[PDB]
Formats: sequence, structure tokens, C-alpha cells
Amino acid sequence: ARVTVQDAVEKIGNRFDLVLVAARRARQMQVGGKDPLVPEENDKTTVIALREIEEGLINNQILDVRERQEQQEQ
Amino acid sequence: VTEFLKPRLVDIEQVSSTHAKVTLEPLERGFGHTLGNALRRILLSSMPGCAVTEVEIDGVLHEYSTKEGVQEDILEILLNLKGLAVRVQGKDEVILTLNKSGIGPVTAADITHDGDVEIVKPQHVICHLTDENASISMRIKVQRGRGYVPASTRIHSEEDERPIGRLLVDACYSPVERIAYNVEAARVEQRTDLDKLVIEMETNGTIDPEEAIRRAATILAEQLEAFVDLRDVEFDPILLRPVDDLELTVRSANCLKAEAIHYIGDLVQRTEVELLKTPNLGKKSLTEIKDVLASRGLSLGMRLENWPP
Amino acid sequence: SVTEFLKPRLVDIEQVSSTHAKVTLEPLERGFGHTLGNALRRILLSSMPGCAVTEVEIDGVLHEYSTKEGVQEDILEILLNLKGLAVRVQGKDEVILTLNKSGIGPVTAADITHDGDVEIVKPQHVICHLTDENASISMRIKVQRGRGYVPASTRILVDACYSPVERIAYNVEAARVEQRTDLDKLVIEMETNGTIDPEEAIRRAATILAEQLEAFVDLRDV
Amino acid sequence: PVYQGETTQTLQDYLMWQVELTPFTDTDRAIATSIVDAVDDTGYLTIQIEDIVDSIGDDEIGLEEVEAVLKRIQRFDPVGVAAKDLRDCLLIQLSQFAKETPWLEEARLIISDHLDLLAN
Amino acid sequence: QDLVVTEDDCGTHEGIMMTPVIEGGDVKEPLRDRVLGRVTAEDVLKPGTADILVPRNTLLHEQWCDLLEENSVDAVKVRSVVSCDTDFGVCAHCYGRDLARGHIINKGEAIGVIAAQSIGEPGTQLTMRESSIQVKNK
Amino acid sequence: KPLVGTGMERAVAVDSGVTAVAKRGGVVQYVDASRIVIKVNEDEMYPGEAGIDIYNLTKYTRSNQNTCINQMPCVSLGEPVERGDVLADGPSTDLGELAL
Amino acid sequence: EIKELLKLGDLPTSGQIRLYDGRTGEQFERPVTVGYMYMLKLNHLVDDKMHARSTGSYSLVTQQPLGGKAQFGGQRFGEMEVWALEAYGAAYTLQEMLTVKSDDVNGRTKMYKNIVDGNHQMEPGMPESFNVLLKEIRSLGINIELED
Amino acid sequence: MLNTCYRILGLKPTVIFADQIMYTGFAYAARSGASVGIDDMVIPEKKHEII
Amino acid sequence: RQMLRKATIVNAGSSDFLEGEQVEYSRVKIANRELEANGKVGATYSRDLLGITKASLATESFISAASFQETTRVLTEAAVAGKRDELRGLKENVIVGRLIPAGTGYAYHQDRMRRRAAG
Amino acid sequence: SVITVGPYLRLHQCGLPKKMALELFKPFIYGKLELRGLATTIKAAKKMVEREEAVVWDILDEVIREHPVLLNRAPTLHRLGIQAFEPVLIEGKAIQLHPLVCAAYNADFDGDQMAVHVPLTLEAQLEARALMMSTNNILSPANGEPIIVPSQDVVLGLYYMTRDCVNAKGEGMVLTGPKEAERLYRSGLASLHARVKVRIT
Repeated sequence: ARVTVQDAVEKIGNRFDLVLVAARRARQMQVGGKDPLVPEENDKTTVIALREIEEGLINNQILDVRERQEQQEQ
Repeated sequence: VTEFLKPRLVDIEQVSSTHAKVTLEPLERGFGHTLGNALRRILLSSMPGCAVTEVEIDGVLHEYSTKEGVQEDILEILLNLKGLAVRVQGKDEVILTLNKSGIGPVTAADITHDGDVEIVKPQHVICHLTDENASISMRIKVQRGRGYVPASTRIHSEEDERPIGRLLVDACYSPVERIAYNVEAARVEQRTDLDKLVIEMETNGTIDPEEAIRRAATILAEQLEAFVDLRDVEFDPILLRPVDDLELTVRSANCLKAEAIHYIGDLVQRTEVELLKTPNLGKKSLTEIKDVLASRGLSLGMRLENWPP
Repeated sequence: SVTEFLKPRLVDIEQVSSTHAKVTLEPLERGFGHTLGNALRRILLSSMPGCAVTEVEIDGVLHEYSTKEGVQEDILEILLNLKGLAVRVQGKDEVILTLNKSGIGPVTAADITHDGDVEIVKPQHVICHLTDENASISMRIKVQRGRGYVPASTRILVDACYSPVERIAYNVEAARVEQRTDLDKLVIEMETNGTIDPEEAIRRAATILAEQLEAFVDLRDV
Repeated sequence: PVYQGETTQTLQDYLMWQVELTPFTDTDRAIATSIVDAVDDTGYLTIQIEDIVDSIGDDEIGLEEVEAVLKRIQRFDPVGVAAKDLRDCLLIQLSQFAKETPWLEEARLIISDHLDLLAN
Repeated sequence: QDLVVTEDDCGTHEGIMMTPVIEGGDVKEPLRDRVLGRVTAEDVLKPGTADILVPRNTLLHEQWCDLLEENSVDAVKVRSVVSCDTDFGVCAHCYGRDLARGHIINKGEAIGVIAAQSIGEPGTQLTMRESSIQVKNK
Repeated sequence: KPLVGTGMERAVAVDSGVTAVAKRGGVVQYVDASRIVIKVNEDEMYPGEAGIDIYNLTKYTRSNQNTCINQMPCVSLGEPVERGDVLADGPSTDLGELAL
Repeated sequence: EIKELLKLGDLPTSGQIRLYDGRTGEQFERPVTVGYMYMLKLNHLVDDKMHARSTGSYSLVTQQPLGGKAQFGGQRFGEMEVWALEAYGAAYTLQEMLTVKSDDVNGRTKMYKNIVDGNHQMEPGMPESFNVLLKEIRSLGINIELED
Repeated sequence: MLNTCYRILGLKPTVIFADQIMYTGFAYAARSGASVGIDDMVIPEKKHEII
Repeated sequence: RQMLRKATIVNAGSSDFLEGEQVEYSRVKIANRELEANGKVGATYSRDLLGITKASLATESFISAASFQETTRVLTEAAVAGKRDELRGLKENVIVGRLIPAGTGYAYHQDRMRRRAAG
Repeated sequence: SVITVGPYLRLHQCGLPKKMALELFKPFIYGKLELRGLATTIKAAKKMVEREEAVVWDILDEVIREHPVLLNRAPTLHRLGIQAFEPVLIEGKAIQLHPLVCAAYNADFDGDQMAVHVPLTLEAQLEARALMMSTNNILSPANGEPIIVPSQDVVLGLYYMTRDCVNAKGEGMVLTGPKEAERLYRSGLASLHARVKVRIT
């Protein structure tokens, strides 16, 4: 559970594309196929995506590398 | 030094039928308020007592209708019966009948007297008669409760037991109706200076003051028993029918026994594309399985979260 | 069922430190709430067996305001700092203790002479903050077994705090069990000075409250 | 003005509404509409079953394939919708009933056969 | 409504001059909250010559205004939205940080929508409406 | 009843055309939840008439805003009523005065 | 006269009185005025205006729901609301509120399907109001058509 | 105070301070028991003379 | 800034048959002309203030020019000139219902404008 | 629904009536029942929702656990008229509202009609949580000043609890600082006791 978003805004900095990077991250968890790295506390994926982003583990660059690796390994 | 002192129930005063003042002389300083305010609210929040739940009158069908021979229509009679104080001994539910015929008003005393039913207010009028050929016959149900329970709550409580000719009213179940307290310097002088509180109350008449006080004390003790010791420090999927009676045509049973297929559960959470990856069973067999599950498995459309044994 | 009231089935008690407490109860019957909360708070705050310092016979001017004597510590802060010093006594009554140390610097609670009847929850409690290493100082303090909280104006040097608690508060929230969706839940947040576990303090308060009334109940369930 | 001509459903759109919610594949969905569109408003379907196979325009698809898709709908909003030839309708309605019914087997026995006499 | 942010820096040096407002008797609004929100220009010099306080591109983050008040500066060169070094829209180093976030405004924000609405929200106004010299200070 | 009071509440209530009045008020003989009869005295009556007046109360009748229009009686039995006095009390009324 | 009538009734002439607390059980230090005033009930209640919906019936023109308190009606989303959203970044929320759940016929059905399934995606498509507008403009001597 | 708090300490602590301030203000306003009476206002005695 | 647009010029600037053109277009034109080949043939612009209610009609996106004024009029205008809107204004993306470039979606439209040259 | 007040809520909550629910999050409850296995088909879930059993309320509580909602008032001049909140189920027919955010909607608690919108897609929820959430916009977009500032009752309480007198009950004595709360709920000190020395960190 998280109230503020400022914990994750400083990572991106722009805050104008934070919804976009959080959309592709949560879409995977919503459609099925990926597992959340951060342990869940009975919360919706829409909050889990932001909680993982606020940890530095998830961003716009890492997700592209992961997608490229998944595409090359298939 | 611990063990200051303990109060004693003494000096009970009964001024009138309603007004009564109970006093507790011995108590330690800084306890009168935390005792009076704690007893007062518990006494007023919940208290057993009897009240009118429903009334059924022969002539009148619904409260939104007038009756001949009586001065008032049936709207205020229910409101007067709502505040009708009465005690019940032994059992809980009674069906007491009220019958009368004359030219004068109907009080609460001219009623069918029962062994357990006792009327405390005989001068409580219920209606007034204006015709010589006027007669009123009704049946009232009285039970016990704790707090205020409206009629809308008991509407859904009765599934289908609602014939025509019996209306329901709101119950009070609070026979206290007035309680207050006050502290003042006591008379003990041999020991340290102390005080005493007196519980004053205007009651409905049904319950007794000392009994109500001891009951509130018992409830407070049973509630503090949950604070004395602190920690000393069903939902399931409906489709669970066995794998039988599924009309195994050729190799459905063989595939279910070989692949360790569950009874009916795991077969529903399967896609058509992944099912073809299994060894060759036959398109005809697949269509037969689909047609059979169209009545039991429901087109194999479901994606559940977990499947416990 | 008009005589069986809903009781809390679960009692979630969690602490942050050794003296902190954030006890959370379960939804009880509708209406108890603030009544039970305030009753527990009043019982654990108004009167509670304990002990503290009542006065000090310091080696100096008997007046409350005196010279610093080269200690750099205000005489008013000395009387205030001696108030927050929890004392543990097994069964002894009011007893006088003393201390004597050179000018090593800060005066801790361990500087008091060791007695079998007096125990200190923390020897690291500072009494004096500075000294010029020239002359010593004698406290000559005294503790007394009492209850409640009596100030220094009514008692006729230092007001004693017999209450072993430091802070107490309650909060009432909402909690649901069934379609009724109307029940009271109480959360008790407290802070203890020491020598008494907060859970144990709540237990003692509950026992005192239950024992406070035993005759007006007329010995129910006999 | 008054161009607020409120629209509705009624076992054509409502029947179609349920179609989407359920998990039917492209070939099955397509077939579903064909049979869900031949359902006369009065009660049952118009054309026969074989008709429907011929109006798919296929050769690999047999009656069995369409049977399921046409069997699955038998249990939708109004149990008994798109039944065809009376008997099947009534018969199905007795299937969703509780098997702990005293006259379960009797009724079923006189539903599959000996209907003419009953009619008399 | 057609004003959108699509550039980072305008790359201009026009700027404007910012001075406190004074009307006859005293100052109504000093130079403390009128230039704080926006970015100052390059021509920012201390009262003492041959001495600089802040560089060319300096955003007032509520810490340099106190130092400017200590030195008692009267005229401060500040850039505004009258800059023509832009194709369609305004850059980010021009609007300042007049937002509820506290940091510099980012690209894609609707300045045109926030404005013309923040000035229209207060709809509580009412309709239908030489020899003497006296001073307090000298 | 408006214990505070503001003035001609009785007048407003009797002139609002919502209650029933007693024309040629004599003696009351029969009272009921929907019917009230009044026997007019010999002075306030003209020959050729029996000398009784009947009032049929309005019980739970709809209004232009789905508000029930109920009426209530005021005399119990055999009470002398003068001319112009209020006999029945309608909605938002109490003993002839206005009570909103 | 009011102060005299108050003193007559054996009560403080001022009018204020010290009230206690019904929750904690303490007393208020400042006296509080008490008395019996007159209250009037009004017609506007909450059980007569409260209504909500997710899917109902829409009109034949532009396929929009009803506004008034029909069996199931919505509320007009005016320009003052979208002007608030354009200064936030609700472009996606605006995109899902303008076509998907208001005008688009296949869009609302596909959204309902995706929410029942648990996919939570959106397909913009094209609303019906723009098509109605194009059809109304083509009715005169004016040509207009969508290009690429 | 809240302005300086948002400026210095941050957003989340500011929100916490704000809700706590609201809580304690409601509590102390309930505990106080402020009321307005007819005695709470007094006409100046020199008013009639000024008139 | 939304009032001091549509400036006027006095020189030809390869636009001698135009008086009172948009400020942006003229500026960028000069920026491309004085640098590419030669800046001798330019236009000395004289900015002239303009009213608010008169500036709202100066929109290239005719679709976002109807609700703000007498629609039919603008319509006839667009029937006489025969121009294209290309959906450059937010309001136009609202009327069409497309994803507007404001706040977050602005990124999307940026990408769509960046990769439009290839396809 | 009519707007009321709530003193137990926080800056990012709103009282949503249970009766207003079960109709708005209807496709969500349908999907929840379909995934939990308690709903074999769609008609079954619809029938269970129409009967309003005990299980659908728990399913609704589970679904609305962390699903953001947004509120809107009819007169919305500035952008603060549309904010987002975390819905909390409360028994009743009126919508509760935070006292501090009231100034944002410019209400006077004579409750008018309100509007409650539900974001369906994931990106809409993300935007409502990161941009439209009340805990993100604290200052005003017109002058950069805080608008969530307390109101009359809070101001009055804070002004009454901070007031110095001349001769209070038990003044002059020295206090530790966290001990002042203890004597408040007792009779050893007044809240308006001036000339009192107490250390603070």
C-alpha cells in the first residue's frame, strides 16, 4: 500500500510519462505471464507496478531490455 | 498501599414507581466519575425488556384505513401500544388478546389477564369509543429484546409468514428511559476523606433498579474479562462432481486416467489449442466431450485461481 | 440471545519498542467503545501503585533557587531531571538513598549506592551534565511508595509521579462482521517509562477494574 | 426536438449479449450468430438443423461441430430458448431441475415418447 | 487552449525588467513574490560592481530570494513569455515553477488551460463599479 | 405546536382552506374517524330542515406532490361548538393552529 | 421580559448552562446555550434523487444515454469538467469517457467483455456523434469525407 | 506553518501534519464547547450619548 | 501572448500579396530564408495588438472554429476556401475523439509526428 | 448523492454508500465471481447480484480494495473541482467528504448533488492515482499557495487550545513536556496555563 507518488516521481523525473511506463509494467501482471519482483501485500497490480518502480528496479529502460531479451530468447 | 476499599450495595430509595435513587457510599477518590459514567451508558445502551412487536385486528386490515365505532383511526393506537409497559415471566412470546365493547374509552386494565403477563400501568388509554354498537377485538404479540429494532428490519426476517390482517410496529426494548448520576462528599471520617455517588433514574416501570444495576455490573465484568488476559502473551468451487457420468465415448476415460485428470475441475480450465497438444484423441471425441460438458462443464469456459484437493 | 454480548475474538497487540504499545482490539458490541476506552484510561491514569522521589536534601541552600556552585547545571533542571527516574522496590517503604562521585563529568544513575531494595531501570540516566572537577555533590534523595499523581503545591520540593505510565490514549474506529456493518473497535496507544511491561500494565489495570466492583454484582453465576 | 428514441433488447440482442460473454472461439462465435439469428421471436427457431450446416458454407464441418454450439445456447437467459420441435425444449427444462424431484423419471419417460396420447 | 509545451529551452535573451509596484503612498507588492516563480535572466549583478550572485540560467528555489532581499536589489532582469524564439508553444525554462508540485514545469503541460481559467475562477466581482505632499519616510 | 409562536397562526390555518369548519355550530352527537355529525340549536336553524349537519373527513388523499392529506377530529363527545370554530384538523395543524 | 420569564421558571437568567460529555464523561468549561427551537422538514431528500447505473438504454440519435431521472440515466459531462482534465493529463481518462462509455456502440460492448474477462484494455474506434454530424452536413450542398 | 512545512519537510509529512491538525482541532473544538448567547454582545454605554 | 499574434509587415518578403499574417509562420520563414541562401529579401514586421474575441477566428483547424462562433458562417468559409484541418488543435482531437496531446498522451502524438516521415 | 461530512476519514478517502455500489462496479463483480468459481455462468452471477447475497458484498469489498475513484461537482471553474479519492464503503445513502478538501470544492454543507466517476482502464487509474489524487495537488495552480489549509472549526480549536491567562490552575511549576497531556484529562493543570516551563526537543 502507498499513498503518495513522490517516492516514484524523482526516479523518472518527468512525471508526464510515469503513467506510460507504469502501464506496460502493470499490463503484464494483468494479462498473466510475469511475476512481481517486489513481494505483494494483497494489493492491486496498479499499486504494485508503482511500488516496484519507486524501488528503482522498474523503469523505461529496463523493461525495453527485458522485452528485447525475451524476444531474442524465443 | 493496594486494596483501597470495595463498594457495597446499600441505601436503596424508592420515591415513586419510576423515580429511584441507589447510592454507593464507600469508594476511592478518582473512581466515582469513572464508575457512574461507565454504568450509565451501559445501562442506557443495552437493557432487557418487553415491548409490543405486532398487533392483529379483526376488522381493520391496514393502518392506512379508518374504523367505525372508534373516534381515532388506527395510526395512534399503534403508537400508544409501542410505549405500553408490560413484563413477561417464564416465557418470552405472548399473544395476549384485547377485547371490549361499550361506549367508554379502552384502558390497559380491561384486558384478558394472564398468569405471567402483568400490566404496570392500568390507566393507559388505547382508544375511545363513541358508538353503542362498537366493539374492538385484537391480538398483540409481546417479546423481549435489548435495543431499538425497527419494523423494516423484521420485514425481511419473515420470509413468507406475512398474511393479510396483521401489521408490525417498531419496538423500543429500552425500559430505562432516564438515568443520571452525581457525586458528593461522603460521611466517613475515621479513614481518609472519600466521596460517594448516587444513581438517580426515571424508569418505565418494568425492570427494577437494583436488578438493572447488578446486570450492568455483570456485563461490565464480562466485558473486562476480555481485557484481563491479552492473547495469553464454506467457500469452494461448486463443480466438484466425479469424472463418472461424463459419457466417455472411446478414449476419454483412458486420457483422464493416464494424464491424471481431475474429477471435473481441471478439464474446464483448458484451452482448445493446448488440448490438441495431447496425444491423438480424435476430433469426434473432442466434439462429443464438448457436447456433454455443454450441460455439465458449460462450454469449458472458466479460469479459476486455485484448486484445493 | 439477550444476555450474551459479542466479545472480541482476536486481540492483536504489537509494540515498536520495549515500552511502546499500539494494542488493537476486535469489534465489540455497538456502544461500549469510548466508555470502555475512557474507563481503562482513567483507571490506568488516575490511580496506580508506584513510587517516585518526593524531595531532595541536597547539600546547599534550602531555597529552590540557589547558586550554580560551578556545576553549569540549573537547579531547576536538577529537580526536573530527578522526576524521570523510575525506581523499583520489592516490598520496602519510603527509603533514602545518596550518591557521591568526583568530577568525571556527567552524573549517571549508576552513581547511586547499590541497595538490595532499590533498583534502577536504566543506569545511563543522566543527573548532572557538567562539573568543574573541583568539588563533589551529594544528592540525598528519597523515594516513597504511593499511587496517583500528587503535585508539589498540594503536598506540604519535587512533585512525584507514582503512575508508571508516561502517556495513554484511545481511538474508536469502525469495523464490520456481517451485513449489520455497525460495531465499535478501540485502539489503545500508550507509552511507559519503564519497570512495567505495557501489556502487563493493561492487564493490571483490567484486574483492578474487575476487582473494583465485586459486591454489587451479587456473585452472579453461582 | 425529440430524437431520444430509447432503444431496447428482447431475445435477439439479449441473446447475442450473452454470446459475447461466454468463451466461444471465432469459428464457434460465427456459427453462434447464425443459429441465434434464426430464432423466431414467438418461440423457437425457424429452419432445420441441417440448414444451418449448409449455410455455414463448409464441408469439413459436420453436424457434431454445430451440435455443440447449438447445444450450448440451450442454457442461456430463458432456459429453453432456440429449442426446435417442441419435445427438445421441454426435455431440456427438466434437466436443470433438481434430481431430487419425485416425478423426475416419470415425466422424462413420458417426454421422450408417448406424447401423442397425452396430447389427446 | 492551443498552447502546449513541446520545447525544453527557448534559447533567447530578451527578458523584461521587474520592479516593485508603488502607488502614491507605499509599495503594495515588493519584489519578493513577483519574480520568485519565474527564472531570472543573465543580467543579475550584486550592488557591488564586478561581482556576480547567480549564473545566467538560475531558477529561484525559494533560497536565493532571501539573499536578494539581504542585498536590497531593486531591478532584476527576468525572462517572460513574450519570447519569440519558439515555433509552436513555450519552452520549460520560461514559465517557471508556478505549480502545485514545487519543481520546474515539464513538457506536455497545458499552460494555456491552467491560464485563462485560473484568472476566470474568481467570479465574485461586482458590477457597475498637486501642491499637497506628505511622506512617512524620506 | 409552535411553542415560540409568531402571531395569527390560527387565522392562517383557518384561512388556508385545509381544515373543516362548523357552520351553524350546535351540539355534537356522533364523532368518528371519517364522519362527524352536529345537531344545530333551535335559534341557528331554519324550518323545513331536520337540523343536523354532516362532515365527511378526508383521510389519506393524494396531492399535487404525492403528499398525503389526512384529517383528525377535535371534539370527543357532546361538546358545545360555536359558529366558525374549527371542527377537524388537517395536515400540519394542531387544535386549529398552524404547525409546520 | 425574556430574562424575567427565564428567572420565573427556576433556571439561570442568562440562559447558558454547564453541560457534561456523553463520551468521555467530563464537563465542558464553557457553558452552552440550550432550549427548544422549531424545526421544519424540507422536500429535497436523499432517497428520492440518489441513482446510479453502469449500462442501460441509449437513444437512436448518436447512441447516448438519458440525462433525467429515468429508469437508468447518466449525467452530462460538460466543458467545465474536461477543461479541468486537460490541465491534469487525464487524456486517457478523457479518451475512455468520450467514446468508449458514451457514444461508441461496439466500444462499450468490447469494454464490458474485457472487464468481465479481466483484461482491462481499451480500443478507441470512432464515436457515433461524429458520424451523425457528417451525415447531417452531407444533407446540404457541402462535401466532407475522411481521408488518409 | 503548513506552507513552511511543505517547503522544508516534504509532501507526505505535510499531509500527515495536516490531518493530525484537523483531528486535534476538531477534538479541542468539541472539548471546548463554544456557544453564542444574548450576553456575549454588549452595547457601549456611551452609544446613546454619541447618538 | 495570445493577443499579440497575427503581426503586420510593410515589405514584400516574397509575400507582397499578404498583409497581416501569422507571427510564427513569418518568423520561421525568415529563420529559414536569412540563413539558407541570403537575407537581403526580407520583411520588416510591425507587431500590432489584436482583440481576444477577434483572434479566436484565426484558426487553421476549421473544425475547431465552429463551437466558438457562428458555425454556419465558418462552414461556408471552409466551403469557399476548401482547406484542411489536419487535427492540429486539442479541441479537434476532442471532437474527433482521438487521443489528445495533453499531459501524458502528448508523448504518443510526439512519436506519431516523429515516425510519420517513414510511414 | 447528497454530500455530508466525515471526521474519521483522511485526505484521500470518500464515503461511498453500499447502495450506490453493486451497480457501478457491476462488471467488476461479475468478473470476480466468474474467476472465483462461485459463478458458473454470467446469468448465475447476474442472479446472485440481483438477490444481493452475503458473498457479493465481500467480493465487492475485495474488488474496491485499491480501486481509485474520482469526485466532481457541477460548478467546476478551476481544475481542483475534479479530484480522485479512495472509496470506502459506508452504510447509508449519502456520500461523505473530507472537511479539508471541502474548500477545494467550495461547498458549505447544505448538500447539493454530486458526481462519482469510476476509471475502468488501467492507465485511467494510474492517472487518477498519480495526477488526480488529492494527496498530490496541495497548492493552488493560480498563485502557488496551499489551499488544504484548515477551516473555521479547526482554526477555532487551535486558537482556543493556544491561549495564555494570568492566574490558571496550578501554573508556575516546571513540566517535562510529554506530561502536559496527562494533567489535561485530570485536575492538576489547565490548557490555558501561562508562565510554565517545559523542555522540548
